[PDB]
Amino acid sequence: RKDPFHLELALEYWCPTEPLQSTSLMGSFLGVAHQRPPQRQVLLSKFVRQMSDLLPATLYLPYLKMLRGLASGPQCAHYCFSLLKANGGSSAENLQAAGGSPVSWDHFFHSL
Amino acid sequence: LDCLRQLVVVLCERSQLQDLVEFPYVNLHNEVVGIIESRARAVDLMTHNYYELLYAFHIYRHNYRKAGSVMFEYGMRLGREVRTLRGLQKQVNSYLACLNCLRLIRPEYAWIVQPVSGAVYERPGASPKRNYDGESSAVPSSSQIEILELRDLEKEYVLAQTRLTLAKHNPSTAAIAGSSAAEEMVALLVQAGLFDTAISLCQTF
Repeated sequence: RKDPFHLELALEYWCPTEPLQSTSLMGSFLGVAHQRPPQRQVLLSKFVRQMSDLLPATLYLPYLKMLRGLASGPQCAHYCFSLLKANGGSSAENLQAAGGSPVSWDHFFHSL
Repeated sequence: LDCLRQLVVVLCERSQLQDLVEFPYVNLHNEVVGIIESRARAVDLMTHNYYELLYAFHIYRHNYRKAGSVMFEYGMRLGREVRTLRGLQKQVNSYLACLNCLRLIRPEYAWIVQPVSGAVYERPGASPKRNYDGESSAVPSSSQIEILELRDLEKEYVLAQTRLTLAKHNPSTAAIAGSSAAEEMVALLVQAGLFDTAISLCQTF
């Protein structure tokens, strides 16, 4: 919920799906294309995704509070935004199956 | 046919690709093409150059139509299987090579034949898809055949080129861009701020 020492330790729960094209730190001469994310970070990001899949009504509030804690920090917030955006995109053409994830931007703003 | 299969395999493993292209193959031409196509279908697209070999093999015999078809199949499979910056670059090059081959053909014959998107290419040697009851599902006996004209190939080329421009601007987007429809691609280009490429894509589609 708070990162007073800017340690960014919440990043271990997030796996980048796209390389951020930030062209603005031209200043360290170590070309290393494509490290696979560490096996630890893959397991923790799989845990966050697994906890969203078929979420029971009893775990809804705890899961949103977990995501709120994991969304503290600039990169963490952007990955959480991308996760909630990805959860909405899978059903625009069949209006008669209420099969959208309850943890999505579409569900939050449509409910409001 | 079994000796021909062995010859094609051993020459491909020895990298003696010139001899394989120059041989006359009197009456065996369709079988060589079928063997190399079957291997090009079975092998990984990034490790072995069998599509580039099939293309060289058809260009040498002035078969520009089949050369275009093979490079188009290569570009389609790269878009499905290889969602990397290098895969997208090879896909744009294969569609460009296809367009160049069809421009060498008279306009009346400048069309490629595709099985419709959703024709299960059963991998030759996949166990028959059994239903829950263990019966062989009857092969759906209509592979609907789509005829692609030069204008539809130009749309697919522009779509692959726009996917590559987005992936070059942001390497993290290469996985998403590889599957994006023309409409989703407009939304992604607009998020990146590549408005002229989005306008060009809106005009083409």
